[PDB]
Parts: sequence; C-alpha cells; structure tokens
Amino acid sequence: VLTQPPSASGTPGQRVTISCSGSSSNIGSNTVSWYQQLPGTAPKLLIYSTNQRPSGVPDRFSGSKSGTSASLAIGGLQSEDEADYYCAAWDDSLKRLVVFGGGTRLTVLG
Amino acid sequence: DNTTVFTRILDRLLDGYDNRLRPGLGERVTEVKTDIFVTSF
Amino acid sequence: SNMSLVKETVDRLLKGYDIRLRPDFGGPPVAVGMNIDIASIDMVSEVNMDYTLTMYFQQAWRDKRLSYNVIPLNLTLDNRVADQLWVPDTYF
Amino acid sequence: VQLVQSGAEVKKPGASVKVSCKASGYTFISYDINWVRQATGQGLEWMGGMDPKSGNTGYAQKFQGRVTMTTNTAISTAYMELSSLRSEDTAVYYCVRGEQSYDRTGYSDWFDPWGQGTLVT
Ligand SMILES: *[C@@H]1O[C@H](CO)[C@@H](O[C@@H]2O[C@H](CO)[C@@H](O)[C@H](O)[C@H]2NC(C)=O)[C@H](O)[C@H]1NC(C)=O
Repeated sequence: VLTQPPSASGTPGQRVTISCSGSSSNIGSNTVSWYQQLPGTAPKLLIYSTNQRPSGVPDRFSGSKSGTSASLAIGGLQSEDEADYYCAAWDDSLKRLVVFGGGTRLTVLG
Repeated sequence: DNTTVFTRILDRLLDGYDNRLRPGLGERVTEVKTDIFVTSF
Repeated sequence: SNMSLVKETVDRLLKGYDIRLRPDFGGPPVAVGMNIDIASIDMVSEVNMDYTLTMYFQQAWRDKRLSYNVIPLNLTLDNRVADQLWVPDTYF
Repeated sequence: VQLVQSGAEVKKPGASVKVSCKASGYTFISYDINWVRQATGQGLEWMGGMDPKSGNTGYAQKFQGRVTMTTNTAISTAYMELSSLRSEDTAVYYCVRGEQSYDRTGYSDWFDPWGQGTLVT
C-alpha cells in the first residue's frame, strides 16, 4: 500500500520531510527508493538504497529509514522542488513485487 | 527504558518453542529462499 | 491443532526415556540394518597404505519406546535429538 | 542510458494494445525491464517485470491474466500486450530498467532510467 501524505507544504529555506509507511514485508525487510516527478514530465530516480544519491541530485536531498517507515528530507527547499515524490519498496510476499506510494504533491508556499 | 521492552521481547519470544520440529511440521512445507555471495573463488 | 499435538507427542516420547538401555534390554537382540551411499572414494595412497571415502552411512532399528499412534506421518526430527536417543555403538 | 518508447495509441475497449521501448546504451540482457502505469489522476502503479536473459515474468496480482511482457534480444526491445481493455486502463505506461545491487547484506533494487509513452482508451 505504501501510504504517504497526500500532499506537503513548505516555504523556501525550510527543511520539510516526506514520510512513507508500510508493512514489515516491504520497507522493514528491503530498502526504499524515492522518485521525483516534475509536473509535465516522466518521474526520475531521486534516492536509491535509502541513503545513496545518483549523479545529478544535489546533497540537498537525503533519505532515511526507521524500522517500517522511510522519510525523504528536502533541505534548503527551493522553487524547483515543486513536484510529486513517490517511494518504491520491493516486497517479499511474492518472488517479484514492488509497491509504489500514493504520492505526495509538494508545493512551494509564496 | 527502551531496553526493558527489548529484553521482554527477547525472553518471551522463545516460550514453548520446540526446536526439534520444523515450522509447519504437518500443515505446510518449509520454503527456504537461499542466496549466495561468493567472496572469492 | 497439529503442531502442538506433535509437540506433546514427542515430549511424551522423550520423557522417561533411559538412554543407557538398548531396545529390549532384557529381551531378544536388536537388529540393525545398514546402508551406505558411497559419495566418493577420494585418494588411494600407496605410501600411506590407506584410502579415503565419503559415504552416507545409515542404520535402522526398532525402539518400541519410540512408538506413537496419534499421528500417521513419518516424523523427521532435528539432529540434536539424536543425542537423547540410543544409537548403536558401531565403529569402523 | 536511455529507453526510447513507442508513440501514443488510441483504441476502443476490448482491443489489445501494443507498447514497446527499445533499450539503447547498455547491455540489454544484464538488467531487467519493468513496466509501470501512472493514471493521470493518480499515482504510479507497478505493472510487472521480466528478466530478458531468461524471459521469466512477475506480473502484479491485479494484472495476473491480462498482460504479456515478451522481449526480443536481437533488437533489444521489450514490450507488453495489455488485453481486455476497459475505461480505467487509460494511463501513461512507462518502461523502467530495474537496476540492482547485491552484496553480502542482501539486495537493493531501483528503477534508474525510466521513459515516456501514453495511451488512451
Ligand atoms: C513412513 O515411511 C514408510 C517407509 O518409507 C512409508 O512406507 C511406504 O508407504 C507407501 C504408501 O504410502 C508404500 O507404497 C511403500 O511401499 C511403503 N514403503 C515401505 C518401505 O513400507 C510410509 O508410507 C510412511 N508413512 C506412514 C504413515 O507409514
């Protein structure tokens, strides 16, 4: 199911966090990975293996995982951080299964 | 007192467990998902 | 249930079991049947006058103390229980 | 790398659809293609996956008997065959190369390159 807040609010310069929750079979056992999706384009990888960050994403973004929940901290929030953020988590119920979160519409107050 | 709950769980986890009987001894068949990482051949 | 049912079955079998006594201690001899699945004969060394062989050495006997009726299925127990039973003192 | 996919399709309910993306920039066999749906009004939904090196698929529970993800190693192009269309199957179907990293302490998987590619019914 990977429930996460339907949307989030933030004004520039304030650290804000997106959080996702799931059972022990998907986020408890495996590693989450967050996917940004700027409006009007296709989603692109943001965070993989819950900490690491691909070549291109600023240190501005970070990920974390506590037990059965994962959190995406967007520090130094800027205007171009307005998008939908999804989290995926390979689940062990079947031999191949992932679960995408509902998505979180992050706006930039102002 | 975060340690109290951890120790309680660890002590209670093994109450009545018979380690001579595989899980699902008569109900199911134990599926074991194996995996190997060969550090050096 | 089934799992517990068997748990009490095995516990009852092992409670009051004297490992020091062979099957039918006061009675007729116990008959042990043996198999060998020779997995490999590795090295036949003429200098050491020896050879090496890996095998699956199996024995089978009757232990009326280890009899149960309340389940039909063939029981397979964790090897650590072989310490609590009587096993023949075979040696090569 | 990059995953160039097919153009938009329009079909009426019940007509099987065809969507394909040719993998360019890497050994198409090493990594396994995964398909993802994204309804315009809602978030992403995992369609299924399949390893090209074998051909074994892992379709989601909710498309167990409707999807056929085959592949062609020669052209390095992988495609699905969604059938029994309804009004609710309108969405943009992305194909995502699933990268993986295995080591001492288990697996960690992610969808690296992604693509594009719409469909309406
Ligand atoms: C316990 O193990 C014995 C030995 O393998 C099983 O005996 C076999 O049972 C099948 C029928 O289910 C026969 O066709 C075989 O000929 C039997 N073999 C021998 C050597 O007796 C037995 O089925 C297992 N379970 C029970 C409840 O006895």
